[PDB]
Amino acid sequence: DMYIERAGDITWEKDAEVTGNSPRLDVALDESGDFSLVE
Amino acid sequence: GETTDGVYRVMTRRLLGSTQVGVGVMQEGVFHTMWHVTKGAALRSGEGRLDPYWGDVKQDLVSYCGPWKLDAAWDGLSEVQLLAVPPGERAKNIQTLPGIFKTKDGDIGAVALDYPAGTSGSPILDKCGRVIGLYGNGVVIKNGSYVSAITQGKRE
Ligand SMILES: CS(=O)(=O)c1ccc(N2CCNCC2)cc1NC(=O)c1cccc2ncccc12
Repeated sequence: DMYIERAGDITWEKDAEVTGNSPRLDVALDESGDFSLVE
Repeated sequence: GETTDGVYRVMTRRLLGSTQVGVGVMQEGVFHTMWHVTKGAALRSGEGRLDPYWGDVKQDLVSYCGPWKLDAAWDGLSEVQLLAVPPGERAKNIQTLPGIFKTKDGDIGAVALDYPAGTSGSPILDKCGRVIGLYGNGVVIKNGSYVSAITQGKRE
């Protein structure tokens, strides 16, 4: 049996840590909800 | 059960100790997570029970106790925050400029951040604190890095 526990409020926090890039990716979405890269 | 708005861990004791299988969002009395986290099973909150209400294996989403409530969208321009809730670690905001998933059915925002699988369902927010979608469905790229869609449901 799965259970839930509260972890936090949902807020924008000023001066978070800033990272990650912004790729433009060609993708396909199958009937099982699996994304894949098209090339 | 606890029906306070905010971000929750999803746990199981079906394995060794207590294992975090994913995350979700309580809003307007409805619990929102990714389908792959629960596989549509019922959830406990205290001695409260949450029954699935709506799900879609292809969207990889599910709601508990009522219909999908989350209707904000990425603007396609502005940074967003992944409010990451990793296993055994505090909630942590990570600010990023989404890329794009290009599909035959249209363009979807996507975040290039790499967190444990048990982070599945952590919310992505805009500058006003609105949930624009849920992290933890996407793709491994040429680099062996992970990129997740910004997965959002439809509000009726
Ligand atoms: C391993 S899992 O239990 O999290 C999982 C199970 C199932 C699925 N499904 C399969 C079929 N329906 C659509 C999607 C996705 C997932 N997520 C991931 O595998 C993952 C989530 C976050 C980050 C990552 N980073 C790298 C690789 C992978 C990930």
